[PDB]
Amino acid sequence: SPAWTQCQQLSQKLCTLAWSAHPLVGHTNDVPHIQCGDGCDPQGLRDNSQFCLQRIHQGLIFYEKLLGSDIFTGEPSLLPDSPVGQLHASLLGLSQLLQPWQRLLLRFKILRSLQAFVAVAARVFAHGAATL
Amino acid sequence: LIWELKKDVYVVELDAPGEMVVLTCDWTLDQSSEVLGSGKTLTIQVKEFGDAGQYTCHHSLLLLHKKEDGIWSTDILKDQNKTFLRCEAKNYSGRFTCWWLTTISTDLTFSVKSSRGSSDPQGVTCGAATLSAERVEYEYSVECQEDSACPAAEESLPIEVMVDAVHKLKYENYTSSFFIRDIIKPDPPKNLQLKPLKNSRQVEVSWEYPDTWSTPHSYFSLTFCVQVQGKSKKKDRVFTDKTSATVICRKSISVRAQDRYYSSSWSEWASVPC
Amino acid sequence: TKSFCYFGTWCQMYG
Ligand SMILES: *[C@@H]1O[C@H](CO)[C@@H](O[C@@H]2O[C@H](CO)[C@@H](O)[C@H](O)[C@H]2NC(C)=O)[C@H](O)[C@H]1NC(C)=O
Repeated sequence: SPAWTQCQQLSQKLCTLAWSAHPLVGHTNDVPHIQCGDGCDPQGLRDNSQFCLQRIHQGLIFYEKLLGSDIFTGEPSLLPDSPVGQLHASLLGLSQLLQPWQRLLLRFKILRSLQAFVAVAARVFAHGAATL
Repeated sequence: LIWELKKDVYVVELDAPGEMVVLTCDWTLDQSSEVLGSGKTLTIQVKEFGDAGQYTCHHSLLLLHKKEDGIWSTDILKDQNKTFLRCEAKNYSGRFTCWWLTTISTDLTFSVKSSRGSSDPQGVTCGAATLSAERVEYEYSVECQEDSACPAAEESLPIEVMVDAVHKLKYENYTSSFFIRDIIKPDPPKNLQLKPLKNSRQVEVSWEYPDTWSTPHSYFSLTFCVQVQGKSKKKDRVFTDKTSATVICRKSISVRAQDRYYSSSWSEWASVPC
Repeated sequence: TKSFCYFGTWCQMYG
């Protein structure tokens, strides 16, 4: 099975990194979500965790490609001291362990969405470490 | 135009020119015996609240959805910007509560409907809106539950809350959109104990997860903030995933909770004096 | 927008 605690440590770090990249509280789905039937719930994890992890991997690869795209590598350019840079590296790191300007509004949408995805994945790996 | 709200109840939308309304009998208004018209149907020019009410042939309620300067009326509910509905969830069960405020005491009716998504909406069952508090201002509250909830999933369609507000002959409606995860506020930590350590100022603080919080805790984890604070306003905060911490007691300890993996709302503080 | 410590896990690690 995967390195549960290393995934636990990394997925948790993704949560704090996704937070710092967008520390904003409040309130056409073109990203993969960890849906109800992707088997990432406590029961689905015991029964068959490989299914859940193949979904986490799909989503991780997806956000890597979004973060390395013109949305983030375009005007207005990111600061060098950016959490988004760290965040891109971390998504790649976890996926490897598994095996009015338009661009501004898009970053917010993707990072807010990313925050929801990484929170479920972080919970998966924390439970996995504690029970597998 | 006009539309049905409930059987024999109609909403007349208006912006004095007035809207012509044709009332078909299956005529007098409210209490009065004064006959206002002859014929199976009745043409009324609805321009004001006086031209509204229960019209009866020899049986039919008309409520108004007024519009001043091209913007629907929002008088019934007071703004808690343009936030008339406030919603919260204690966990990820699909169960939530919504609250609103008013200055009105009587002849008030609230209908509450909810769903997940707008196109092919998934069922959410709401209960009755009931008066829950009075302050020196009336507070009403409703409890909704997602029919086929999935606590662990990453929500992509928001829950939609719709509240019909009727004060006498004034009709208004309110709406709220949210993901459960965005309206999460855990209950406070429970059984907050303090253990003084022999010949020392440090105490072992211990508490438990709240009873209403999502299970298992090993999956739905919380982060706790342990705080030591004196009488007058330093900040002595510690953050932990453990259900205990050791702190320095002088001559108050507070603990609050937030979801460990997503920055939702902080809980109310649980406290114990030093 | 909030302070980074607003997210307790962030504060636990980086505060
Ligand atoms: C909230 O109020 C609006 C405005 O009165 C309602 O919109 C009308 O609804 C009827 C029935 O669905 C339609 O035939 C009309 O075309 C709508 N009017 C406009 C101006 O579009 C709306 O239905 C209400 N919402 C709820 C939850 O009842």
